[PDB]
Amino acid sequence: VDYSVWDHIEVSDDEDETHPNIDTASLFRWRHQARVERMEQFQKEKEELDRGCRECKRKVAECQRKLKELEVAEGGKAELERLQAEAQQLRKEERSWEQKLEEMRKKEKSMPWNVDTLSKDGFSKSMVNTKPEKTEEDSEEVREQKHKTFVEKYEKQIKHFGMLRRWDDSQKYLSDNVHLVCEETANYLVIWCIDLEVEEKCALMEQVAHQTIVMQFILELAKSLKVDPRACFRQFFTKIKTADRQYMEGFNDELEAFKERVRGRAKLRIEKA
Amino acid sequence: LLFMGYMTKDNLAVITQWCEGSSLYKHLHVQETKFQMFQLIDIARQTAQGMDYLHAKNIIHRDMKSNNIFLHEGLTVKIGDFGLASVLWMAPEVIRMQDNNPFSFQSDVYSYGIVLYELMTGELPYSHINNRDQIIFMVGRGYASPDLSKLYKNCPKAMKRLVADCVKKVKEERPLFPQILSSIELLQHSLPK
Amino acid sequence: EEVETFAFQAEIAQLMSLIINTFYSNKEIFLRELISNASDALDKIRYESLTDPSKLDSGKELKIDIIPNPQERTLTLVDTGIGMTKADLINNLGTIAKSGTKAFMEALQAGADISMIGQFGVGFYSAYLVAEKVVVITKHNDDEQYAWESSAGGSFTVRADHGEPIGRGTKVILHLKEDQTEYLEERRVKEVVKKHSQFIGYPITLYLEKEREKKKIKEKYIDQEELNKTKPIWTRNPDDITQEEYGEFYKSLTNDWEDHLAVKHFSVEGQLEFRALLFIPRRAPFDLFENKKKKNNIKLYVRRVFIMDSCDELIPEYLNFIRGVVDSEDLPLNISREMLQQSKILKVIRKNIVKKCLELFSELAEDKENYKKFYEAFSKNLKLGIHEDSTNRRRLSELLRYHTSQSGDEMTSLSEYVSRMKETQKSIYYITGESKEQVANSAFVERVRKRGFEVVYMTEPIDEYCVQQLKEFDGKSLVSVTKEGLELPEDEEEKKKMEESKAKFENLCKLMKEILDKKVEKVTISNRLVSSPCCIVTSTYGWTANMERIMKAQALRDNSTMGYMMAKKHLEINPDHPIVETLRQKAEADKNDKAVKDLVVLLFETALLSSGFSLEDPQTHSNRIYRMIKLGLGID
Amino acid sequence: EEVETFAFQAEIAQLMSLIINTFYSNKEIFLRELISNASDALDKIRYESLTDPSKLDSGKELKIDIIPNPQERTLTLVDTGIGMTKADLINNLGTIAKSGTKAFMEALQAGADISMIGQFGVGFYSAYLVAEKVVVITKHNDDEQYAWESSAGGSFTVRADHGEPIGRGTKVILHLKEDQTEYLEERRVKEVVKKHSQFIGYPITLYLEKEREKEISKKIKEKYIDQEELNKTKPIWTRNPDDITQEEYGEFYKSLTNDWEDHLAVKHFSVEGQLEFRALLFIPRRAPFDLFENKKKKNNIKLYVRRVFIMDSCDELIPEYLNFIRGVVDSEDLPLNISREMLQQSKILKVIRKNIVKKCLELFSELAEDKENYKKFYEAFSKNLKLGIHEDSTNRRRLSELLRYHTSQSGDEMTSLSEYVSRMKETQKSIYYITGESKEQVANSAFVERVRKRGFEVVYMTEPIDEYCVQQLKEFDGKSLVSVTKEGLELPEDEEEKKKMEESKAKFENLCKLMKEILDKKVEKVTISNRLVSSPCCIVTSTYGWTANMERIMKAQALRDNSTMGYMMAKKHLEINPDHPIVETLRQKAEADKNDKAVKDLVVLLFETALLSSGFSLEDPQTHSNRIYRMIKLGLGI
Ligand SMILES: Nc1ncnc2c1ncn2[C@@H]1O[C@H](COP(=O)(O)OP(=O)(O)OP(=O)(O)O)[C@@H](O)[C@H]1O
Ligand SMILES: Nc1ncnc2c1ncn2[C@@H]1O[C@H](COP(=O)(O)OP(=O)(O)OP(=O)(O)O)[C@@H](O)[C@H]1O
Ligand SMILES: [Mg+2]
Ligand SMILES: [Mg+2]
Repeated sequence: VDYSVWDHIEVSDDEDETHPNIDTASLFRWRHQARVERMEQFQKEKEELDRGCRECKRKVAECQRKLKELEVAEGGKAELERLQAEAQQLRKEERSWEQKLEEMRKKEKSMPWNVDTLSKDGFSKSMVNTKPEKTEEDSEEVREQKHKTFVEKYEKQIKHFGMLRRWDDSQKYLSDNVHLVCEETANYLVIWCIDLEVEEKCALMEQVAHQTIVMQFILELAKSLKVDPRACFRQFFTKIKTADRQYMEGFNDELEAFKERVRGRAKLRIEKA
Repeated sequence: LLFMGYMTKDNLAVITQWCEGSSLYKHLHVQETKFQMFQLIDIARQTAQGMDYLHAKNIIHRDMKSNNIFLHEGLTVKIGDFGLASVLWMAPEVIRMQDNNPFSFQSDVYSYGIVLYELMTGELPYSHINNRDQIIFMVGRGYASPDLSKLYKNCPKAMKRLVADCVKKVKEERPLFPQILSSIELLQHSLPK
Repeated sequence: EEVETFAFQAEIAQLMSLIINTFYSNKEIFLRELISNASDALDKIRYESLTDPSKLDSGKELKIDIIPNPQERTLTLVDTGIGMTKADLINNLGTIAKSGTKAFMEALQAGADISMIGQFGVGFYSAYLVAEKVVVITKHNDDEQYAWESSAGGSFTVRADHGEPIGRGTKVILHLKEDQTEYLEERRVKEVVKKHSQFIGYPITLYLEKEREKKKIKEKYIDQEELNKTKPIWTRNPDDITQEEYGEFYKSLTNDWEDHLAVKHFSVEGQLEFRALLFIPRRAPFDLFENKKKKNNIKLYVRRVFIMDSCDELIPEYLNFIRGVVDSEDLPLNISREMLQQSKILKVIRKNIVKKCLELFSELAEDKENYKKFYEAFSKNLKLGIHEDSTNRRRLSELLRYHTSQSGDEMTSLSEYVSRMKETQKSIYYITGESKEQVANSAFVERVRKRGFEVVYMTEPIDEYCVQQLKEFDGKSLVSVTKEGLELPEDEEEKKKMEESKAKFENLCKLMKEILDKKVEKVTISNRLVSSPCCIVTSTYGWTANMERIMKAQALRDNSTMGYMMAKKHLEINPDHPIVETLRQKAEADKNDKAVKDLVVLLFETALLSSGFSLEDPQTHSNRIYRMIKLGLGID
Repeated sequence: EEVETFAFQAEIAQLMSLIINTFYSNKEIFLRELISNASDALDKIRYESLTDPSKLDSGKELKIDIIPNPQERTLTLVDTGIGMTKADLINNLGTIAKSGTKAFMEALQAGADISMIGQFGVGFYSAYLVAEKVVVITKHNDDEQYAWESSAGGSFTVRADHGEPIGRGTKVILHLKEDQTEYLEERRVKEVVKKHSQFIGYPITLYLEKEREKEISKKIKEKYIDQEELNKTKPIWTRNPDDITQEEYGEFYKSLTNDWEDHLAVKHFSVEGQLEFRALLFIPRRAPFDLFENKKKKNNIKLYVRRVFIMDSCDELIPEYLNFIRGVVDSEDLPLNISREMLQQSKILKVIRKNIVKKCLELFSELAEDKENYKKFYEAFSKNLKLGIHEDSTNRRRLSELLRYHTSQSGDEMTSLSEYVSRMKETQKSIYYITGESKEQVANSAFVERVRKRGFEVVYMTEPIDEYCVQQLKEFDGKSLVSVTKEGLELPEDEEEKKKMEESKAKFENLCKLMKEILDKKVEKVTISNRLVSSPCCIVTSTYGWTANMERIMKAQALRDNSTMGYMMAKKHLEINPDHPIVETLRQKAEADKNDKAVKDLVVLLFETALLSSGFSLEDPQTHSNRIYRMIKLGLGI
């Protein structure tokens, strides 16, 4: 509605106003060295005007007091007139002093902003985080409890992700279902596909196993690049989109090996039972 | 078997294309890299661009010097004052210190004229006194008349008049920089002559 | 002369078409505008309850409901705010560019405790970007329920709403058009709300029928309140916030769960006032420097509504790792409220953001382990800042930690180097190389390490650009040991021996210059080796061996000028080595011996190996080494 | 029911404040808007003169003038256009969001042969960005001249203007604020006109009293100079792309890009449909010194809508690998923002991008036929072509045919992969290539000796961008690019060479395993195959991973992650030549005694020299230097 206080800003190291024939590192220091000089000159100017105004106020007060004293005392009529003329001159000077004060007020109004006067620092607080690092791999304690909680709460999410086959659909879902990617979920997926192979459901067999292998590949990539698997899953689909035929060969070889391993496990379980 | 992965494609992307890598400084008048007038007219034009841009932003310099200039690889000159890298490059008003604030554009044009002289002749101005005591005498007296006799032959005559007017000792008759853009334009247009 | 004073009019039909068509380029901001209106209503009704709670006696809760409905193709946004009377329903919702929020804020000016998101008066009609016809059903505490309705045709109708009663507030019903039905999907609504209005101080709830009951019939409605679960933590005073709360906010900001390394909570007050909260990530992102990722690290907020994310004018490219939120109250905003009118306000903000970030780094440099982790993460960014940001180069250089000779396997700061540096020594001796071991045992550093002088290793390629601009530290200049003319404190005996050596070793030096006239541009004798016969240092002007390697390996470089700034190889020989003694003995007898030139060229090539250069083609060196090994073992 | 219909209204003061304050982010576009109004007026009067030239008797020239007046702090903008009557002055210039230009355009009615840059109706009020008071003095043909005047105070006056007469057109007097005085200087006026409205169809002449009057037989600096320089160049792209000659294209290119030499090739095209635009694309003769310096940002392609600047190229208008292309894209029907500094539908830029990319690639294809000019283009933009191969994936097939490479049967001239495929033998089923550091470093290299012995071609790729190009380029016509630096190299052989290699492997397996034990962790495995002729050893890289040059490139990138520097590197598979004297004379020294210090040193030295020849840097080169020095001392007698 009214932006008239933000239209005069003089930022020194302004990167977007640079001449390709001037050193930017040296252009940004010319601007600073002139800006601080303008501030110092204006500060001295307003300070000397303030002290001059104080001096003239004291002088006019003294002249008024002396005029009153001379008026009280008889015999100084000529001195009274002389002091009246002197006080008239002093009052003229006093009223002229505020002319320059209004002038510098207007000049301050026309003076552009800058980082020094736009804002004054408030209450800053820097405080460093100190938290334990590294994780532990265990088949008991919290890992089993987390496994049970994950399978109890996110069974539907696991089933829905396993029902999918499309790479783009998998990436979108896992973007909305980042929780599904972890080592405990990998163990649950492995035991679940083994249990399904016990139940002999070929469509669900391969449908679960392909995505299980995809997640295992993502986890291996995450272990390789030293970042958590829960966030880098998005890049594996884009990788396989432009991956070499050898990447597809390795992926399908892992598919075949997983098929054979889980089939052997299911056959052993059936024979034992 | 879990293979090895053959994953790759982590950060094999063409990451940010960086810059930098320059040719040299300006202190090459003692290296004697003097060439034909084309590469001198171009340098004068680019440095005049820089000085006029500085004057437009109302920035007072007074410290233009052969040390305070830098040439870049693309045949562009970056006239940025590189700190130290003094004598004989100042102005009579600056030396006198009568007002304790000699910051004026006439000093800039005088320094620019001196720079143009030492660039077009390839020799230091007033190259006849090498004494510290003697050099300050000319600026202290307020009357300093340099000589232009070591000019390189077969050069346009615009620079002669330009350096004659720039170093004149009248603060109200020295040529402004808008004059310098027209002068350098006719200078580059007079090259084939 | 006569003056015929008139008054400015407006063409209402064309004005409405301007607001609908040429006013908001992003069609999804309508939800942000409607939620901002709902927040304003709730702020009004909550501010009125301060003087008397009777104003709230129609429902205690102050909430925002989003109710998608794809059977009738409508999207209903329900709030329980202040509502508006018929007079207000006309004056505010019928007069374009008239704001009841602005009038309400300008009315008080004595108990100002609310920050109301609205001053223009055109935001509501942004609902016509996606809706063919909107119905506004409101109910103030002072009037009856009314049903505003318009199709943006130039007229609106106000009825008495003979239907279902609502206790208080407003109920904007957007009959979404055929094209814009995508805003009824749960994912799209969640995305828009999270992006634009996720720090609105009132619960924003999404209603949809997707939850199953025990396991079919999804008739029950998902009361998904978690659209605005994370409250803005930067509003609270820094003393009031615990590390855990900062960590939770950081996790919620990044859409990935991990604690942060350090936090910066500051504010500036004045004409430009804002609260910021900057976070250092625990680990650098795996795509931190990929230019294809654009920049979204720092988000600018005006009154807790998203305006714009990072741009090069808000945070420098070397600080693109550190993420946070900049929230301001008074910023001159575009009509679409997605950019500031004055763009250098962003630069003035950046001038404070960078200074506070550097202060955060400096305060982080007081526990050695935390800064060790931070440096392992972001030393590249620190050096990029030293190269690029010139105004902060002096402060940024004090954040550099380097491997060195006198420290071992722990990085040490250059200030500590200067502290330990001997009084006689007056330069920072650094060696730029390819690995920690390659420079630790190198020809150039032998004499310097033998005399006890500390040497700063610089392994990463980023260090070449770091020292391009870091020409001086603490007033003592950085001089490489790979450059020619390495100035070293010379004792009387050493300098006398050096003069005698160059008075003795001139004939073979001229021989070197003769045999190698194009490859080598100078052969001399210098005291920087102890146990190697020859190393090729580079002239004081140009590219070093490592710098030439780095710049030649750049994928996108103008190859025309590679020979423009190429190195000037200055092979030098160590007088005390037995090999050069034997070579001088053999050269004194004759200058044209085959063995002399063979050994000289092989020494030059093996010093090209040692000094970090690369040969024109290493096949010739391999072939000559194979001929020599054949001669040694005797197979012709 | 109880329905009750109202009419939409507006708060005029607030709406005017919105126009002045919250529409245009740059104050300098007031001049663009005023010049746009002048152009629209001139179009009006010209179009009306086409039918009845009797209304052009009140002046003939159609010309825009800017007259800065630093003395009175004003910037007049006169124009010999159409002017406005009192009714038009009251309505169009008094009613916000009402446009007389749109009304005139809607009255063209099957006979519209003109285009106008005014449709909203709020543009005129941008003049209060800089001007505190705007005094418009207009004169229509069939009405006396009136002096409109306002201060954006919610009111305006329309007097009779008994002052100096003008023939026609409008004189928009702006009384600039006390602080918006930078727009009186020639620098800012020229900058604004050049940036925004430099292609307006009428001569924009600027006036200033800075002329130095001739004095001879003093120093006079008070004389107006009519500088039409603001609009010297014409919008050539509005002409047919067939009636223009190359000299006109070159003059336009030199004027647009300030190049001291003309263009190299020009593509001038226009597409008609739902999205229409005329595009003029130039290939600069010499690439800029900072072509890929992205911190310099991008303004190569300029978007114009009806000859008025909209926005310079962003990331979505042209691909990063075509950033050398300079030109303009001009469209007649593009929905714009209220500020006219951006498009409303940002998805439109994608269709324009598709068309521009297709036409640029067609320009490259039609340029390639003239090899004389294609060499000049390629030696400057081969990096951009290879970056397009690396990044762009849908135009990779078309962009690969523009690649020129050095092969072993070409010499000093580059040849395309099609010429390769022409000269391949019947039994060859691959395109052999090598990535090195220089042309000579790979012309005579260990891996290429046997291949040239059999007379195959080898493409020499000696640029760092070439490894990026070829890790994406995986085929050509059906002949895959197979590096000679990688393991598993297969050449067309027969039974004889196969059995000879089998015999050599069976003979040297003991030497290979002994060498592997000697080089335990430094070589993954030691091989024997047909790659070498006159060299004893060369280390090749695993069939997928990082070649020697690729690892050398990626280890020297300034901003690279220092955590994946070991997970992709080469699996060095050393290879020995079972025919060279050196390795077989140490086969005897191997089978005579497996553990021998001489054999240890020889194997280590041979592997180190193979490391240096292939491209891998030594782990610690001082060790190699020290063993060279010891061997020199031993064979020299000291
Ligand atoms: N849910 C609501 N409850 C109460 N009043 C509302 C509600 N929604 C809109 N309004 C009224 O509508 C008026 C105008 O709406 P609009 O959003 O266009 O303006 P604004 O809030 O000032 O926004 P902006 O300045 O961002 O354009 C407001 O002043 C307010 O009184
Ligand atoms: N110099 C002029 N000559 C003739 N008519 C003019 C002139 N300046 C303004 N007008 C009239 O005033 C009307 C309103 O001015 P304004 O510039 O705001 O409108 P516009 O050009 O149609 O809109 P916009 O440029 O914002 O799309 C114009 O439509 C035009 O009819
Ligand atoms: Mg609002
Ligand atoms: Mg207009």
